[PDB]
Amino acid sequence: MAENGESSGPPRPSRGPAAAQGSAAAPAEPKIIKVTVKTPKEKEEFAVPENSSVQQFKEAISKRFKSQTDQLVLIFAGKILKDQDTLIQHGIHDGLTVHLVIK
Repeated sequence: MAENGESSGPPRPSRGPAAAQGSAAAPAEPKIIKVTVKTPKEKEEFAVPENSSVQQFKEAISKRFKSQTDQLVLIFAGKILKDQDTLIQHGIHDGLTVHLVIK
């Protein structure tokens, strides 16, 4: 992105225009799994694409819920519903309940 200074010239290769595609019949597995997150206020469920990482969902509650992000984590049966694993990969199979805590 920017880093502190950059004394690197042009690389050997050169990525240019190609068939990146993106607007031509392209689904994304809308298996929106339901995730019930408990916060210090009430119980609110969230919708997320079955193929999403916690890093994205983690920033979702911070902006919408307005509380935290780094320390913000979810306690699923003792485990840590966080970036360490994938919410759709174990934290939520199709509607699970987890406690929210900021450590």
